[PDB]
Amino acid sequence: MRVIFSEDHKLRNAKTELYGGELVPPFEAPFRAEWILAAVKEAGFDDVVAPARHGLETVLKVHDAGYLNFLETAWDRWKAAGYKGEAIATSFPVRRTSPRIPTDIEGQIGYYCNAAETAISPGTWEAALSSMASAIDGADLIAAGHKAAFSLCRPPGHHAGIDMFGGYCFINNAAVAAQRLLDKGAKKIAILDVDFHHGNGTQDIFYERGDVFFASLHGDPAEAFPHFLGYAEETGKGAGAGTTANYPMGRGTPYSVWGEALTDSLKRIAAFGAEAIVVSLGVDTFEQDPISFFKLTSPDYITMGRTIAASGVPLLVVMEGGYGVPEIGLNVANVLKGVAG
Amino acid sequence: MRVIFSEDHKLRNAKTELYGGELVPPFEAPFRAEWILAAVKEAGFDDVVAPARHGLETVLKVHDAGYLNFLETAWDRWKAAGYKGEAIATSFPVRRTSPRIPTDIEGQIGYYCNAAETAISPGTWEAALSSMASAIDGADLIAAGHKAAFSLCRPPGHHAGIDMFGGYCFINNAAVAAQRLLDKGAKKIAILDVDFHHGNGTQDIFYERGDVFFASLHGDPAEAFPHFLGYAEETGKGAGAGTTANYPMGRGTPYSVWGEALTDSLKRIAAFGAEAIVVSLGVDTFEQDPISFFKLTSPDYITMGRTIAASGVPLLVVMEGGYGVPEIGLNVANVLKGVAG
Ligand SMILES: NCCCNCCCCCC(O)(O)C(F)(F)F
Ligand SMILES: NCCCNCCCCCC(O)(O)C(F)(F)F
Ligand SMILES: [K+]
Ligand SMILES: [K+]
Ligand code: NA
Ligand code: NA
Ligand SMILES: [Zn+2]
Ligand SMILES: [Zn+2]
Repeated sequence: MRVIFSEDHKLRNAKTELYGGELVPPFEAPFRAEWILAAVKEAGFDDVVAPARHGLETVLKVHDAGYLNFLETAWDRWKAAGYKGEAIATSFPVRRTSPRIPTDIEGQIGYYCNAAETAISPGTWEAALSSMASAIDGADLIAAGHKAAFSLCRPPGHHAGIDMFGGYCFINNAAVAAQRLLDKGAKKIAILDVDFHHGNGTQDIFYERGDVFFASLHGDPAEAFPHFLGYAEETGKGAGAGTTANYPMGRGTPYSVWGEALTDSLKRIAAFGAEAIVVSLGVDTFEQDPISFFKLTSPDYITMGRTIAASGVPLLVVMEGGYGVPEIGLNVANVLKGVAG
Repeated sequence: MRVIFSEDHKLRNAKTELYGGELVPPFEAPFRAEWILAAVKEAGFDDVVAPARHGLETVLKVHDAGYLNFLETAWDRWKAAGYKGEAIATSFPVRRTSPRIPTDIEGQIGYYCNAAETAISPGTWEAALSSMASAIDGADLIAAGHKAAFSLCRPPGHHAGIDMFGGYCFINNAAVAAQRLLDKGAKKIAILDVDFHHGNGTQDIFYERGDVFFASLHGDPAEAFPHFLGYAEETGKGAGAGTTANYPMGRGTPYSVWGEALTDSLKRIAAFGAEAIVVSLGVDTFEQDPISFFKLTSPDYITMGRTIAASGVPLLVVMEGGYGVPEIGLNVANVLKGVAG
């Protein structure tokens, strides 16, 4: 398959992340892309191509325009306000707040944020657009008839909702890819989110839409980030009724249990009639992952890729999370081996 | 008038505040209380007494029990979870989230928080209870017939809502005082919030209650913290219809304009028939305040106190904000001079 990857991911090189009450170097840092790219090449996936640039036509169909305008100028406005650190939200529109949008940068950064650990830094918008472009070009390969492709997205995307950034995400790459496939002629698309964390952003985008089915396997939100979405009872509303399937799982979950949820999610997707599946691939389900509590082993990733590809419909694999250890590369490459085998 | 003050405020001595993307020493620091106490004594208000301790009977009528239980153990749980900094929320229940309460400390601190600049530190709960006690004893003096009293509360209270902390606030001292006056026999009480910031916490507590009228003068939430409440259109709901009056004002507002809103707020309170007024007094309206944009001068505080006391109804003055310079003490003492003169 083709691997789509932009060196412009490096424009997102934030100095800080709010973690454990401290400002520390971020878990989601450029070395992740370096390690993943090297490992996929080592596994024989060396058809690596930069994405063509894209404008906003596709992304405007999944994200709010005000939100995207906010991301475009957030850094400039923060710096102009005289703040000395990176741009980090403080006040949030929580229970029983006004729905009004503030006008100043501090109010707006909170309005448009779901998670304060994520700082906006110079280059973030440009990096996010390059990552979106990798997802779009991946989608275009699937629309053109390829049965597999890998979009090596960074920054990741699945915590970005209709109008909010957080969890290291700004533009929901998988959502944009799904939209691109619909725009190219698909009538029904699924997104299968196997990252350890719930894709709350993706769920938000498609919750009331019947053209996209969203399935997520993830740490129970009662005790895992993102904390406020991802319960099994959330199945969709309005036109999207019955098109969200959440599989929350608990501490220590191994493949023998996680794979049963995978099987079920694929049954759901097949019954929905997806013409293609966008896989939001995080490898933070790994037993060594520093911020996560599942216990998948490196061989399990091959099984996972094979099982998802046995759906018999085309796959776009879109990179999400997976942290800390160089094995993040091996684990992603193993999913691709399972898909390609 | 009696000044009620607890030395246990010092148990809240947090090391960090998230401001401008940095962790800096908090603005809401123990020295504020020292500066204020010294200035009130200097102005002749030297009848200073410690509050009697109180349990939870009054506060349970204005704050949610789960919220108070959370505050009682938050620090211990944060430390037990292995985090190295103070306890600072990251993920928040913002637009289109599940209403469910997480079980873990990271989920719960976000569930129960409206603003991430405020860290929970060891001693915070104990300090908050002492500050609440000062408000309760102040209220009891008014209930017993005194026409004025000053509760030198620290930490402050007016950003704490039914089930949320933030803005340096944990227990809404003014709300507890109002409830105490109702419990002692009043049928109608007003809270007049003259701190620069909107009392979003106080508004939340009484929004659907007809027994308390809430008026606030504050920086416009379109461009001032707390950003997500405080618009003039918010007038109450259900049983509380017509009992919230917000007076948002803009950059550079001087007393000649601010005092017009004060006059109107007092006219509203009089028409409501308040039997006493709890004044949420912050002096961050001062022209030198480091985080605020109003332009009151020190003499204006005497005018303010005189005008509020000309209501002819008993006042409990409850300390809120005011930062940076020892003149916060002069400014508070000047309000008391206007009340007592
Ligand atoms: N104590 C737990 C702290 C959790 N902090 C935020 C973790 C964000 C994870 C992001 C991701 O892996 O889901 C993505 F795919 F988006 F990259
Ligand atoms: N760039 C603006 C940063 C604002 N940060 C939070 C300010 C909280 C003010 C607290 C207060 O003064 O309203 C209280 F009365 F509660 F103490
Ligand atoms: K997931
Ligand atoms: K106010
Ligand atoms: Na849907
Ligand atoms: Na009310
Ligand atoms: Zn993840
Ligand atoms: Zn204030």
